[PDB]
Amino acid sequence: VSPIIATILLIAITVVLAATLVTILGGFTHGVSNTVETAGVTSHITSKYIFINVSSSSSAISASSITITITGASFKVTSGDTLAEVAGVSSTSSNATFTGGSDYTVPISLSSSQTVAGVSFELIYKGNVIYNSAA
Amino acid sequence: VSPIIATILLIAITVVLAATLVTILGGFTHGVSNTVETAGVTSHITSKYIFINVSSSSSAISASSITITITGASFKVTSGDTLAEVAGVSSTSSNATFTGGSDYTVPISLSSSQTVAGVSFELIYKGNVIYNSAA
Amino acid sequence: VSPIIATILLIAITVVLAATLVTILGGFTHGVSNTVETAGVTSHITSKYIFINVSSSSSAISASSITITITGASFKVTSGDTLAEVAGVSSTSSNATFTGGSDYTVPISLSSSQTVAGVSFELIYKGNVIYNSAA
Amino acid sequence: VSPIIATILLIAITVVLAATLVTILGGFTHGVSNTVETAGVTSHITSKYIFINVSSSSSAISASSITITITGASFKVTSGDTLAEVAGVSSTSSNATFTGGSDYTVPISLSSSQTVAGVSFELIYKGNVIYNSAA
Ligand SMILES: *[C@@H]1O[C@H](CO)[C@H](O)[C@H](O[C@@H]2O[C@H](CO)[C@@H](O[C@@H]3O[C@H](CS(=O)(=O)O)[C@H](O)[C@H](O[C@H]4O[C@H](CO[C@H]5O[C@H](CO)[C@@H](O)[C@H](O)[C@@H]5O)[C@@H](O)[C@H](O[C@H]5O[C@H](CO)[C@@H](O)[C@H](O)[C@@H]5O)[C@@H]4O)[C@H]3O[C@@H]3O[C@H]([C@H](O)CO)[C@H](O)[C@H](O)[C@H]3O)[C@H](O)[C@H]2O)[C@H]1O
Ligand SMILES: *[C@@H]1O[C@H](CO)[C@H](O)[C@H](O[C@@H]2O[C@H](CO)[C@@H](O[C@@H]3O[C@H](CS(=O)(=O)O)[C@H](O)[C@H](O[C@H]4O[C@H](CO[C@H]5O[C@H](CO)[C@@H](O)[C@H](O)[C@@H]5O)[C@@H](O)[C@H](O[C@H]5O[C@H](CO)[C@@H](O)[C@H](O)[C@@H]5O)[C@@H]4O)[C@H]3O[C@@H]3O[C@H]([C@H](O)CO)[C@H](O)[C@H](O)[C@H]3O)[C@H](O)[C@H]2O)[C@H]1O
Ligand SMILES: *[C@@H]1O[C@H](CO)[C@H](O)[C@H](O[C@@H]2O[C@H](CO)[C@@H](O[C@@H]3O[C@H](CS(=O)(=O)O)[C@H](O)[C@H](O[C@H]4O[C@H](CO[C@H]5O[C@H](CO)[C@@H](O)[C@H](O)[C@@H]5O)[C@@H](O)[C@H](O[C@H]5O[C@H](CO)[C@@H](O)[C@H](O)[C@@H]5O)[C@@H]4O)[C@H]3O[C@@H]3O[C@H]([C@H](O)CO)[C@H](O)[C@H](O)[C@H]3O)[C@H](O)[C@H]2O)[C@H]1O
Ligand SMILES: *[C@@H]1O[C@H](CO)[C@H](O)[C@H](O[C@@H]2O[C@H](CO)[C@@H](O[C@@H]3O[C@H](CS(=O)(=O)O)[C@H](O)[C@H](O[C@H]4O[C@H](CO[C@H]5O[C@H](CO)[C@@H](O)[C@H](O)[C@@H]5O)[C@@H](O)[C@H](O[C@H]5O[C@H](CO)[C@@H](O)[C@H](O)[C@@H]5O)[C@@H]4O)[C@H]3O[C@@H]3O[C@H]([C@H](O)CO)[C@H](O)[C@H](O)[C@H]3O)[C@H](O)[C@H]2O)[C@H]1O
Repeated sequence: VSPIIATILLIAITVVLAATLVTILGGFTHGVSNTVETAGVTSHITSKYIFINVSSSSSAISASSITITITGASFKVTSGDTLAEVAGVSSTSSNATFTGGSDYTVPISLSSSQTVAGVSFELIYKGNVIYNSAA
Repeated sequence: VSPIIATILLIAITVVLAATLVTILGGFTHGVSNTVETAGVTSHITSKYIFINVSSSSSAISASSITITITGASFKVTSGDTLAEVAGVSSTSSNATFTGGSDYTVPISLSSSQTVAGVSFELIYKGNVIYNSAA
Repeated sequence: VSPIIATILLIAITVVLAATLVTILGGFTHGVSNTVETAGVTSHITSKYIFINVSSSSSAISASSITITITGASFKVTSGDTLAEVAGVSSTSSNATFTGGSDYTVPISLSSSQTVAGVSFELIYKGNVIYNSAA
Repeated sequence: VSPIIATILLIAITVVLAATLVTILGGFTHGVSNTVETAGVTSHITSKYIFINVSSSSSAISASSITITITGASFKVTSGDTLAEVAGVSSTSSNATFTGGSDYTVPISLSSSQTVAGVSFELIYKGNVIYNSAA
């Protein structure tokens, strides 16, 4: 009798270990994707505007998917921080897509202590910095 | 009579062995998880401040989850040693999340014998070193 | 008596499981081989002929092992689709081996609607495309 | 009586099988180690001498741990075949360690039929070839 019953108990234990292992593996098999992007970007800064002109990019991406951050100044548009939003890009505009041939104008404001030589900005896509004016 | 009674005793013993084995296995089936993280980090050190600028990361993580340690100097903030805490990160601040585009300034103090060339620091997340200024 | 007999039955069952497992593994341990090839190839297309000139290759291979496919035109030789066959390569010919210094001429025919600008072709070896005129 | 006695016999058999298995495993769990080495080496050969100049190495190793073999010629030193030995390296010599900046001169002899164009040699460390003059 007993060697067969002991075998049935060990099969029952084996299934629970396998089910446990499957939940451990689930912590590895997610959140990996191709996030690399690369663009030819040029820029000019003034007391009122930042100009951004794109010459080429690795892929064509929406101007709403790009986040812009700034230091030494402030945006004149206050709703948020996507490139499409601060640049005033309408959905019909040519500049709705970030690719070679797209140009943007961002309006900015300086305090009494701030100066043009102190201003810099960065463009971020999928958590990677794709441009930095102070490089 | 006796061969059946001996069989009943062996079943009773078998259950206690199986119950014992289950408690042995419990020492293996815990504390395994995916703790790997990887970031593009750059840094500059001065007699008053450490600057830390992040360009990309493997995942988006809270600045309170990262621990910072220092040698050759001391922090001007004394409450603890999380990155959010020593850098003075408010909960509304852009720099509340550690990702590309996040920048931090940490204020520090040197003794009469300490010098800038002697200072170094490390960032630790889930018990792994993710950055070391002296690498 | 019975604990020994139960043990003999469990050995008999164990052998059949092991024999079963061996037949499962046989579905993995076949059909893996090094099929990569790479060649410097140049080509010119006309209303009557395709010219193919080889400058180098990763290995020396038989012209009968290479398959050619065409669109926008048709071959003047109708027996099949190996490179040796459609190019009229005799077994004594220098061009029997695909390597640097081997040249081939393939004769072709166009319909009333087909034109030279529409023609393209590919070379295939061991199920991989090694050249494509429209790349 | 008998089901308990049969159980005691099966425990005695189980221990001998486990002890047998332990001796099988001992044939796998030995003789695995990191034996890889890699060096920038340059060499020049003449009718009387081989010159060997080292520019870099993966690790710093003793010149007595390296074995040299030769064809088309013979060594003027006859005691053995370690690099330190045939090159006449004293224990105080700079060239006692194989690293960037170490240079060696090995004296050789040719027969009436042998010629400089026929000579070649190899350096061997832990059973791997680390340099071969005829590569
Ligand atoms: C992506 O693609 C899109 C689409 O192609 C854009 O090209 C985007 O780049 C943006 O382009 C816009 C348009 O040029 C830029 O916005 C302008 O900034 C200029 C200053 S500039 O020096 O001339 O170059 C102007 O301020 C312009 O606005 C005009 O409108 C102002 C407000 O007028 C509005 O309201 C009145 C009622 O009060 C209405 O009657 C009127 O119809 C209009 O709706 C005027 O004040 C302004 O006059 C003066 O402006 C400046 C001083 O600020 C001065 O320098 C000028 O010489 C001029 O004398 C001018 O007439 C801005 O355009 C937007 O206009 C809207 C308005 O709602 C109409 O849509 C807003 O009200 C803002 O005024 C402004 O956003 C933008 O900066 C670029 O990013 C590409 O990136
Ligand atoms: C993450 O994101 C967050 C949010 O964006 C941060 O950006 C963080 O980086 C931190 O930024 C802060 C803010 O800049 C840094 O803190 C400052 O260090 C500077 C020195 S610096 O050379 O100017 O760059 C200043 O010390 C600044 O403080 C100011 O406040 C001091 C104290 O004033 C306070 O108390 C008085 C009453 O005594 C109040 O009236 C006043 O309103 C204020 O509450 C001033 O002494 C100081 O003057 C002088 O300071 C230095 C000398 O130390 C000198 O170099 C300057 O030129 C100036 O003459 C200045 O006015 C610091 O900011 C914090 O201020 C708080 C205060 O409670 C207000 O919140 C503290 O009291 C500390 O003073 C200080 O923490 C910080 O180092 C960065 O980590 C990103 O990582
Ligand atoms: C790999 O290596 C091999 C070996 O080196 C090859 O080099 C291969 O490349 C191939 O080369 C051959 C040989 O050049 C190419 O085939 C020829 O195409 C030309 C046209 S071209 O403009 O001159 O360049 C010719 O058509 C040539 O054929 C000749 O033969 C024709 C038929 O004659 C045969 O039959 C008669 C009986 O009717 C016999 O008397 C005769 O001896 C022969 O057996 C002739 O019609 C032809 O005359 C005219 O041809 C063309 C018009 O089509 C015209 O442009 C010419 O100016 C000329 O006036 C010419 O005399 C082709 O060669 C092959 O010949 C065989 C024949 O059986 C002998 O072997 C076939 O009958 C075909 O005619 C033809 O396949 C080939 O295209 C290349 O792939 C390398 O890749
Ligand atoms: C690692 O690091 C070590 C330490 O730095 C070495 O540098 C090693 O490289 C070796 O260097 C040695 C030293 O240079 C090389 O050995 C020499 O080969 C030269 C030939 S060469 O063309 O000049 O370059 C010499 O043969 C030299 O020997 C001299 O000694 C000979 C023997 O003299 C000995 O015995 C007499 C008694 O008979 C004593 O009086 C004397 O003091 C000495 O002990 C001489 O014959 C020789 O004269 C002529 O030699 C050659 C012809 O063979 C000729 O070309 C010359 O122009 C010269 O006229 C010369 O004076 C070799 O050095 C070693 O000397 C020992 C001796 O015991 C002293 O230690 C041996 O007897 C051998 O003679 C010889 O091994 C070696 O080849 C390099 O590997 C780095 O790899």
